[PDB]
Amino acid sequence: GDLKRSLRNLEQVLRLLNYPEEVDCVGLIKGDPAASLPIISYSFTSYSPYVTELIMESNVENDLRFIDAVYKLLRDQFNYKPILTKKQFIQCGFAEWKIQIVCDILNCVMKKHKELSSLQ
Repeated sequence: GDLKRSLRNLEQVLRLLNYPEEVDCVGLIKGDPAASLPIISYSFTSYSPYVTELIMESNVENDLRFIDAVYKLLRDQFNYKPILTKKQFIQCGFAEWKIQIVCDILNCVMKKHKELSSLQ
C-alpha cells in the first residue's frame, strides 16, 4: 500500500481513458467506495461501444447490487479477480488497494476494447 503510487497510477489510467468527470480525491484517499463506483461505472457504460455492448447484454444494475455485478462481470468477461473481496470493497479502508482495483478494471476495459475492435 503506497497511496502516492496508486494515485499516480490512477491519474495515468484516467488520462488514457479520457475520463471527463471530476474525481472525488478525498473519497479515494479514505477508501470510500462512493469515489470508485462512478469511475468504474463510466468505463462500463461510456468508454467503448464494444465493451458496453458486451456488458449490457448480460446483467442490469443503490449500488449494493452494483458491486456484485461488477465482480461477476470482471470474472466472466475480463478474467479479472479483484484483490479485495466484495465486502472488503464495500467497507471503508484498504484505500490504496481500491484505487489500484479501479486502475485494473479500467485497464481491462481498454484492453478489451482494443481486442474487440480488432476482430471487427
